[PDB]
Amino acid sequence: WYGYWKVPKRKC
Amino acid sequence: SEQLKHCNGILKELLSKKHAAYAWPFYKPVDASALGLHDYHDIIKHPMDLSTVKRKMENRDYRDAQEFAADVRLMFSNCYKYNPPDHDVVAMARKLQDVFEFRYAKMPD
Ligand SMILES: [N]
Repeated sequence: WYGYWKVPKRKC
Repeated sequence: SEQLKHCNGILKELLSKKHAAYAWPFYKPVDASALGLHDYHDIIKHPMDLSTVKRKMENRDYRDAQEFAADVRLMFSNCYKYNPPDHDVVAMARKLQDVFEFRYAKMPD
């Protein structure tokens, strides 16, 4: 939701 | 055609700042290598994304609204196929597809 992944696809 | 103008309007909305918090993973083709998704193209045989839908709309590649809708739903189906349902991208896909389906259902006669 903030425009990037913390972990791709899995975690915003 | 009138129906394709409605489709273009939906597409504009899907790409607009209003929905950017959850639409952005769909703006460009999935870059599987960059995201570390090295099985993506073994699982997804027909990638689709909003920039491709935009290019096809601009080049008048869609013969009718049904062809446009099939690409948009293919995009979402690929996301549901590749990603487990509890992953955040799926929650984002569902929110964006809600926007799509409710407006697509208003297709002028
Ligand atoms: N996240």
